[PDB]
Amino acid sequence: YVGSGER
Amino acid sequence: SFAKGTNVLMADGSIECIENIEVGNKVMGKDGRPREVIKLPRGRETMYSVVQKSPELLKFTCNATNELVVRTPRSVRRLSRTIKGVEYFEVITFEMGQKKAPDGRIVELVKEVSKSYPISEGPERANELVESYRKASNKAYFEWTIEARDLSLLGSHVRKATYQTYAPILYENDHFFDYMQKSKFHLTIEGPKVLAYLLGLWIGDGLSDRATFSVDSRDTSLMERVTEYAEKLNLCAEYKDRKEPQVAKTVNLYSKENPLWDAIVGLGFLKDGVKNIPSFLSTDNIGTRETFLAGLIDSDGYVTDEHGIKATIKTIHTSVRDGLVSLARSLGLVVSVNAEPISYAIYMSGGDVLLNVLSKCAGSKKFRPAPAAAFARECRGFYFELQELKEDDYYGITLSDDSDHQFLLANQVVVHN
Repeated sequence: YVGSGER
Repeated sequence: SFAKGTNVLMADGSIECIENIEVGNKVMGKDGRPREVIKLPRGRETMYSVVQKSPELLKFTCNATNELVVRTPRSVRRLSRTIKGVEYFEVITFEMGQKKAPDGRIVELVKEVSKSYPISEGPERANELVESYRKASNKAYFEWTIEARDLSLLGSHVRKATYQTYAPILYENDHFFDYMQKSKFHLTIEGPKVLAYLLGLWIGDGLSDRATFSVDSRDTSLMERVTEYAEKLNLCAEYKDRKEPQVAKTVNLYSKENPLWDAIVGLGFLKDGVKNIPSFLSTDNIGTRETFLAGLIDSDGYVTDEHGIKATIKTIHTSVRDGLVSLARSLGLVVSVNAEPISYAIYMSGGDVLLNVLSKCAGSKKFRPAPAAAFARECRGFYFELQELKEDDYYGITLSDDSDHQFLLANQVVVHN
């Protein structure tokens, strides 16, 4: 869903 | 995304938390300018603790899906091996290639490649390969990103050769150019310089209760520097000399209270009892950073040039060590600390970055001519340890879409949004 930013 | 309490670096110089950062906020871009916060990625998962592999280590805990920003050296060698009866001209390189993980996905990462041809075919190609590799990129490394869990997918060689990077703090405040504009109205454009050097000079062999500091007599350049600078502010540097047998000549600096000790306290180079390195200095105006540094080395540091230039400083007060270890990095120097016989040691290095800082020193064996040309403060690498950790909450700080997507942690480390 994200990771400190989301694609 | 990063764990609760991950100290960060704001574009103004301040250190907020990853959690406390609010939207519309600016974080410190690895280039000086700010980065705009818009989202606040929350959730949970396995968390990985990144920790500099080697106690002033650079460390940071993140989400297993975090793209660690890293670098990996290019590399190419054309050897000549024989595959049971047939001798090949093997060409080994580090290149961008893929490998699927156990999740499903095809990860894009770096790999060690090998391409062997029988001799007789003439190394005419083995060569053309080596030459194409050699003129393809304008840098001698690969700047790229891999998610925290995907590090284990790296094959040995490439993994040990891969490192993360912290960035210098190109950003400049001035809390220093100011603290002075409140006592004079006729103090040299050398104001900051001179006061930083004396301040530095005070941290090395100084004394706490008077702007008096046990300086060396043997150094007849330091002496001049000290004096000539003591007056630069407005003070004669009376002392002992040609009366008082020993090498550590106590020196007293008067106002011929005294603005020197006014600085040591206002700006706090003596935080409660023991000496101390103020953290505001890390993001302050560079030259003052280098100049203050110069003083401290000139004071009780020493410079050795064996396998490159490098300066060591000593302190006991960790309140200083930790202070220096960051004022150091703030500039671009590479740093490490070693504890001796209660006593601490800060080894600094970096080529031009270190020169810029040592061409301002004045002590016989510590000076060094300034750089020979212009020099950039490149990011510095650091190999590391990654340890899989349980589960927990996390908080990302997603940046814009027209920005680099990188911002600086509090410890200067460059993480990806």
